[PDB]
Amino acid sequence: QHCVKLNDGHLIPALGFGTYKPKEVPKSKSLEAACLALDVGYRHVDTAYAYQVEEEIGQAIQSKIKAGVVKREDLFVTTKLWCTCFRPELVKPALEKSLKKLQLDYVDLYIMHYPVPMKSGDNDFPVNEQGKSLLDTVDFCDTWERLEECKDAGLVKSIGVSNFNHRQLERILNKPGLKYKPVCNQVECHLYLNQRKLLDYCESKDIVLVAYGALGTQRYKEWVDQNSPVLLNDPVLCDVAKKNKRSPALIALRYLIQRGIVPLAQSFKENEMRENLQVFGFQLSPEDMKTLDGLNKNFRYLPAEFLVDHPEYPFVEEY
Ligand SMILES: NC(=O)c1ccc[n+]([C@@H]2O[C@H](COP(=O)([O-])OP(=O)(O)OC[C@H]3O[C@@H](n4cnc5c(N)ncnc54)[C@H](O)[C@@H]3O)[C@@H](O)[C@H]2O)c1
Repeated sequence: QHCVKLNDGHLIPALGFGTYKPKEVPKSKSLEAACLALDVGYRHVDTAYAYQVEEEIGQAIQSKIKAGVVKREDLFVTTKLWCTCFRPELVKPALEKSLKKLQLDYVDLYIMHYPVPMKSGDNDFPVNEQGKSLLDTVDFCDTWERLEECKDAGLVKSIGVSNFNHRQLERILNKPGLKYKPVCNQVECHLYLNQRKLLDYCESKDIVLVAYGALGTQRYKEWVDQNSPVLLNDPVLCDVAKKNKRSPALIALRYLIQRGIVPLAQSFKENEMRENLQVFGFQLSPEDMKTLDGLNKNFRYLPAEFLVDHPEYPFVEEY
């Protein structure tokens, strides 16, 4: 398996399958796609409490284990603690809920989805009558301490974070009494937001950057501005793709791979799922990597504007 070593010694497959379910996409479609992904050969599956599909991911995994397609030990399952569950007393029960949905005894990786907490409750996106998000005040170091307890309980193999900036990572890392460092920071990262400064920081601290939106996202309009540029139609990308005899998607993934990043790739289409697994079969030259570095625009498809009115909103800082 093409894997990257985490700072706790665990191995993460270097390409993961994404499972965000758009608002209009039925759960049955998420289930089918996850089943197919396992047949196609994906081993790393990335999901989240807030995606509403852990049950479907759990069904896909157990049905494919029962059929002999895969064994649990062959899979790397990530899920994410949602903002409404950051209060320390809610963390382990939220993980236990997710494990039940997933039909798993443990997950391979459990991460804080953002550094910003939200009002606790069943609603994942609590708002007032004006539609303003109801946020909360909870030190992410206090949430982190409970993730450490989850790991010590054997409910999760590795723990990490998502959508943290370098100051926020520093706060965890420099906290007196810290037990375990985050193994990863999962962030938006792609040719238009190449994260070079955050990447260099993470490398210096032995933290792996896991890239979502690696292909420019599925462009689900609940979260992604419809006027955003279409990464896979970029002219420089398409020229590099033609020169290398690979698809634009494969170039965009390989770019990240060669920088030590673990990209996620989502598709519902079988041949796209199949093609993305080809990313370990070719290499990009230093000249083409230089060309691809030139595409950075500091452009975020997923700015999480619903979290903006909070001092831990992560994306104001330079990196
Ligand atoms: N941690 C976070 O805050 C966070 C937030 C959002 C999503 N995610 C995760 O990131 C995953 C990836 O993000 P995403 O789902 O938005 O999409 P993505 O960037 O992987 O984009 C998927 C799009 O790429 C296209 N595509 C895929 N393979 C292709 C191929 N070989 N050729 C041509 N086109 C191809 C498809 O059209 C698809 O709609 C999610 O599914 C989810 O698991 C994480």
